[PDB]
Amino acid sequence: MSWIKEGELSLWERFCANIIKAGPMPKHIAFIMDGNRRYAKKCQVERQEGHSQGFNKLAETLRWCLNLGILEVTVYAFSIENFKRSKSEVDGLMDLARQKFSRLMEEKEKLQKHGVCIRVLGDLHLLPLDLQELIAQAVQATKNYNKCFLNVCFAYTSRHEISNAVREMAWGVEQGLLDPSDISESLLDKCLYTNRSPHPDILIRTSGEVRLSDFLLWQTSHSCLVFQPVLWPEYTFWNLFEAILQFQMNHSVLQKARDMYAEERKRQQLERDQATVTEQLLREGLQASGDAQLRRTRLHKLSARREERVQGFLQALELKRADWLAR
Amino acid sequence: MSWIKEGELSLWERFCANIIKAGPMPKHIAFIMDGNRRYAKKCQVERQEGHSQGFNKLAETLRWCLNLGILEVTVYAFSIENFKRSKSEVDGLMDLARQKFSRLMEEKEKLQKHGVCIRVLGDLHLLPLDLQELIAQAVQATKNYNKCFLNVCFAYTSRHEISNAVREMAWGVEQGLLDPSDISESLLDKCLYTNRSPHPDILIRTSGEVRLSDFLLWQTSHSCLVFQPVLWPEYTFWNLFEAILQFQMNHSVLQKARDMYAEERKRQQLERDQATVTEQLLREGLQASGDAQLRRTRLHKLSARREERVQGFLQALELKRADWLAR
Amino acid sequence: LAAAHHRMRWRADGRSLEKLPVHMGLVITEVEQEPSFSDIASLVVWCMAVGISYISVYDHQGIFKRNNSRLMDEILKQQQELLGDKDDQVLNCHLAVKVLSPEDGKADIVRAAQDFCQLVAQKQKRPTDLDVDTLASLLSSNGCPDPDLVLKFGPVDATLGFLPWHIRLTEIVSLPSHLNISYEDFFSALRQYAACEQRLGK
Amino acid sequence: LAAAHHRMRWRADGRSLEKLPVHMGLVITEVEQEPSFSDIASLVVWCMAVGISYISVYDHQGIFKRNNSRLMDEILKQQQELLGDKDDQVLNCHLAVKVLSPEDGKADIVRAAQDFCQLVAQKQKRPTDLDVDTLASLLSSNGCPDPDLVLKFGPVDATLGFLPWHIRLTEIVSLPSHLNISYEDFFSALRQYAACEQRLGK
Ligand SMILES: CC(C)=CCC/C(C)=C\CC/C(C)=C/CSP(=O)(O)OP(=O)(O)O
Ligand SMILES: CC(C)=CCC/C(C)=C\CC/C(C)=C/CSP(=O)(O)OP(=O)(O)O
Ligand SMILES: C=C(C)CCOP(=O)(O)OP(=O)(O)O
Ligand SMILES: C=C(C)CCOP(=O)(O)OP(=O)(O)O
Ligand SMILES: [Mg+2]
Ligand SMILES: [Mg+2]
Repeated sequence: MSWIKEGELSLWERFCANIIKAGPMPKHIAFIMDGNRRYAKKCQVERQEGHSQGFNKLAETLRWCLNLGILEVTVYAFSIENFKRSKSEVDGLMDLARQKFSRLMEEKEKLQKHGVCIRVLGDLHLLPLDLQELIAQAVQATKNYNKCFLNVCFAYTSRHEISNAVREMAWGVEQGLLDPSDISESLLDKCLYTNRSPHPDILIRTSGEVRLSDFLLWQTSHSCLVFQPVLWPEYTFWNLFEAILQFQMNHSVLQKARDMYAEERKRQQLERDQATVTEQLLREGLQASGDAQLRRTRLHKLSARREERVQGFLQALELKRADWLAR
Repeated sequence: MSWIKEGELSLWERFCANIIKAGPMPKHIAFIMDGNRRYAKKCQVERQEGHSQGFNKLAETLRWCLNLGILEVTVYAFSIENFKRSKSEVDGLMDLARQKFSRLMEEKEKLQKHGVCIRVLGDLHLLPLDLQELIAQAVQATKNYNKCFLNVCFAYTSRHEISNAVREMAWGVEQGLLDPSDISESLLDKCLYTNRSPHPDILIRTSGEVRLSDFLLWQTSHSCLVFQPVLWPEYTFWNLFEAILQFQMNHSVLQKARDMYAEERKRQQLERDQATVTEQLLREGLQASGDAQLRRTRLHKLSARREERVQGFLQALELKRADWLAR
Repeated sequence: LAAAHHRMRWRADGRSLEKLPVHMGLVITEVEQEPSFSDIASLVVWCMAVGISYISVYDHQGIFKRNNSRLMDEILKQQQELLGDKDDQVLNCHLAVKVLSPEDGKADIVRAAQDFCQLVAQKQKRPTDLDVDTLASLLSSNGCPDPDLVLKFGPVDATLGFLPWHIRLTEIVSLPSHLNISYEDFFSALRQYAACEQRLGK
Repeated sequence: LAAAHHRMRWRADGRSLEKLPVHMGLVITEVEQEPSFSDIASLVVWCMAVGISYISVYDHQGIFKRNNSRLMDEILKQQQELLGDKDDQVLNCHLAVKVLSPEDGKADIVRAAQDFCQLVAQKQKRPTDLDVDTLASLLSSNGCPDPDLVLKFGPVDATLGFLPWHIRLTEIVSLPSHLNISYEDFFSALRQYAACEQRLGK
């Protein structure tokens, strides 16, 4: 009935947790909670019962994560594609969501005592107006909490998120807050729904599917990918433990690759900027280098002016995003 | 009668030498042996006697330098401008030079026992043909010795040296061994008469004049400048010691300035090359950067091809310079 | 005539599967040694032989993008030996084979965002005119289909910046190494993709 | 009318010396603090007041070349106060004052060598046509006279890359600091240059 189970780890779980916590631990784990309906059929129960147990496992898995010191979790809860299912199933899912978000506001203050921040990411205008208001309440209430973070991807796809982010930047140049040349990989990051969290360390999908189904495609480009056969309502602490173990075995090569990518992107951005400065300096008829350090000044100004327009764009984008949440 | 005096240092000279040798010592000292005629007038002797004592002091000062472990010395012995003096004085100087270079070949082998290399730099085609042959003999004989180095600037000016160096590089592009864009500060260094020695650490001029009189202008741009009032025939070990002391007090700021200059020149050369690569890449319609690392390859090739033409030019320039010395 | 039999056998293999990829991705994560170009070329030639239209070769260090001629030469060499007129063979491999590196992913989405924002600044487009499909058309993929199967070779459990936008439904099959890869191993991955069930959210 | 008396006094000072520099160089070697622009401007204004035609301001870190407007503004400010129509005053200081850095030395000789070698490559010149005078004409000095006096300020006993080619006969007078430099100190250096004997090798 609540959104986080209150239970400590058993001996073997505690013991193994202490062991792996001697190595690199994930700061952020993302889940694709897949396999509910197959689980319902395997246990000879209705599909709403499968989905209902699926939510219970989400509350259980968050307690495992908090006990493991993993304080940020993102979950795929409802895809835009899931709107294509039968009205009976979609209404069943909408009703389950109405019920848990309503119990969430009743279980408030218990959200203060643990500092849990609830973020709900997606094209939320596709949801029923009432469910939107329940979502907005929960989001507005748990803002300014910082002890842990749960991002619920509801009525979400990654392509819709990436498209909206580009629309945001296009709004920036339309308003005069951005030049088209300011658009960058780093700037698109900050226009995603997930812009207040770091990219996931691990992406876990259950049920044995080896696809991503339009989930955090931008964000998991360098995440550890763990595809586990177990059905989501049957997820155990040890499935989660196995996934973290996978991440620890991948960590050294994943971190080097993450850093080589970042270093290469900054190197190429510098080459492009120097070439821009050189093109302008080839025009005007000025020297490409010299003791006056003209190109060094124009490089600093080109960058500083870019960071200034970007910071102004982001402040306006955050004011617009708080406005819709306030109403 | 010889070109180097055989004498050890006295106690106080030895003691002070050991002291300063605990700090940075000059590897190369250049002398402007100025004041001979004023010394002749002060001692009421003929000017040839002043010049003759001037040579004796040169032989004495070289022994001081060898005892101090300063193994390379450059001296201004005769300026192209000195040809404008009276025939009586010029003939007197030419005769003194004929006599010492002739005694030098008689005192050969004693040049082997000390590995002394004699180089005579200048526009030597202005000297009498016989004196040229004496010079060429001494130079050809002491080649391949490496225990110490004396560079005698005879019929020399710096502007004539810098002009000849530029003519050499122009010869390179005429022959097809060089592109005009290969011309650089470093390349001009290697076309000077002094190209087989490092730039002087100290420039000493005697007699109280505070000018350079067209001597090692390129080479002493970052040398320690020591102008000493004493007349050259009166130079003492302690004048030399005072000059080294000046160099040691200047060394930290002189070395930082030398290095900041070198670092800045290489930085600007890299900017120019990157801009060249960018101009070519703007033409042809190719990208200014990308994962193919096209500009990184073109930068390496632009540089490697430059170093290849330069090395080929220098080998030909050294073959031509050995040919004239052989004849 | 022997090569004609092999051509038939390979085409019969591809036709026998419940479904075949139209666009195959090869992601090489092994960084111990430089990749085996002859092994990569063999995977590519098998893809063409069994009937896969497009093949994208990817490594996150850009090694294949910086050794494009070596790879094509090896592909053309083995394709000729299997298919027993070089220009048409060259053009065919250039139309079917694309060598990719990280810049083809996120950096290309950024390039498209710049192109669209430039149209907004010219009053030629509105920010609201950029839906999911218009952005898809703006990418460097153009008309080519998204990869439906990716073979990931190596010990790294990651896609490492491979067409983020295009792999929303791509099946990701993992093999331990591309070195000395066997056709049986390659075809077993095709059988796995053939057996997968795609529900598209329903 | 008070400024007219000062103008007369300064001109009478310059005319009283046995000789006056046509082109004065100011080499600042002090690197402890940033140079005092008002002190530098005062040296420059005194040079103009006593009758020196050209003044070159030099520091080996390029500080003056990167602060050209600050220096001119300070020069124009003090020149107006001493000389009691801003465009003509600005043009006059631009014709008399040149701010230099190391690139004006060796790097400019290299630029001239490139220009000449480019003519050789175009069959427009022969390597033998480059004597001492033609190279002098190729430099960025053009028609301006070489410095005959350099005032070197600071504790460094070096020229630090100041017009190597142009200082073949320049007299190098050294002062300990440009900070709070007095006119008497500046004029004593002029007296020293006035007293020097130039024999030109004879
Ligand atoms: C956030 C909240 C309060 C509720 C949402 C979270 C819950 C309980 C369920 C998610 C809904 C779906 C479709 C999960 C995918 S499993 P599936 O339906 O695809 O089953 P299958 O893969 O076909 O076996
Ligand atoms: C290398 C060799 C064997 C001989 C040459 C070295 C000797 C002995 C003399 C150098 C000749 C001159 C002109 C020295 C300058 S002093 P000055 O003539 O300018 O006298 P001044 O400055 O007028 O007092
Ligand atoms: C809420 C979730 C987990 C949506 C993704 O799972 P799907 O079941 O909808 O994706 P497909 O297997 O149909 O591709
Ligand atoms: C051989 C030498 C030392 C020539 C330089 O001294 P000079 O005496 O000829 O130079 P000036 O003082 O005449 O300028
Ligand atoms: Mg599913
Ligand atoms: Mg003299």
